[PDB]
Amino acid sequence: ITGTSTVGVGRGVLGDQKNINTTYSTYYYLQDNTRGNGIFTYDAKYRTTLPGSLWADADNQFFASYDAPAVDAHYYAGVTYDYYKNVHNRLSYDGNNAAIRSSVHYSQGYNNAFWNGSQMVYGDGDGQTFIPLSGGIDVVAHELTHAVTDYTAGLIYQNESGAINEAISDIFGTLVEFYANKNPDWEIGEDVYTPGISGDSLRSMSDPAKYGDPDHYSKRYTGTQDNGGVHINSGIINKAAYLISQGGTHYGVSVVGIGRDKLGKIFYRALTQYLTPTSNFSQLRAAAVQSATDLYGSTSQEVASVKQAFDAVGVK
Ligand SMILES: CC(C)C[C@H](NC(=O)CNP(=O)(O)[C@H](Cc1ccccc1)NC(=O)OCc1ccccc1)C(=O)O
Ligand SMILES: [Ca+2]
Ligand SMILES: [Ca+2]
Ligand SMILES: [Ca+2]
Ligand SMILES: [Ca+2]
Ligand SMILES: [Zn+2]
Repeated sequence: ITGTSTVGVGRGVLGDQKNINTTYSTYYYLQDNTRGNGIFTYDAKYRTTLPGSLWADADNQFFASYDAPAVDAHYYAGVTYDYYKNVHNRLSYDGNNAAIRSSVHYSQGYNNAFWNGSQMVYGDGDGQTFIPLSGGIDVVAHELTHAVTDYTAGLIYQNESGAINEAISDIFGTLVEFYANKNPDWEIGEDVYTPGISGDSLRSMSDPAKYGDPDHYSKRYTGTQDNGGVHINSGIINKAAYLISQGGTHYGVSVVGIGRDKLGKIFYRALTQYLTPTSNFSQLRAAAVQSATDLYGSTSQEVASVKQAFDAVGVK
């Protein structure tokens, strides 16, 4: 909408107060004009028609329970935009400052979130399996990274290319969580999963097998569920990325860690310059090795650690 940029205040899903960029024109809207062509957050009003209505509020204060998922979808989209711009010199998900659109209160008791090719969508959860999923900065950045992938490699969402697609979203979701530096970890979704259970999460990058996901190519899922295991076999690539950053010895293979910033640079370059819609795991290894060669040199530690990490998870 056309209006003047303002700053509201509210509480997120976890009860934390934050300021949010809004727009005033009769109402205060969840429209952040400070980032690209805008960040826009919508109310889907428990239906599945999208996007719903641009979020409007009478007083620019967002402290109601119903407001909390919108506050966090809006704010964490902004943090994710800031990460890609400041760290990778990428302007929004298309590299040309495309408007970022999110809808919250999607359906009733919906235990998921997604990028639909046009916008981000967040369920509220059923209150037992999940609380509203925009409360997780790693989840929000996971979804926005699917959009980045859509405009770059275009990894098909099936089998190995889909598991790379998923792992890319978990990797950059986690790197955004570290960027914001509030309780960062290598787990996915811990802030919104199972409010009745402390210490768990949807997935672990540091130890995927904690939640039954494979951590070695020899243990990959080969059936048809989950689009051929895209959220299962992502564990193999997530573990490799974790090893590249943090190091460790895994199935007897030692990896020298090179840190999160270099992990992000290597995988961002792989995603944007080498991966294609049908890339498989072996091709991802080749893209990551080439990317680290470009950035650090063929004889570099960084290149050696990428090779070790893929060796450790059985990907040649
Ligand atoms: C218990 C759950 C929460 C755990 C897991 N989900 C996630 O970890 C986060 N959602 P997510 O993985 O982001 C989304 C999943 C989806 C797919 C289809 C329909 C609805 C939801 N995919 C997604 O948005 O794909 C984007 C894409 C679009 C086009 C091409 C390629 C990818 C699960 O769904 O099992
Ligand atoms: Ca209000
Ligand atoms: Ca965390
Ligand atoms: Ca996390
Ligand atoms: Ca929990
Ligand atoms: Zn995903």
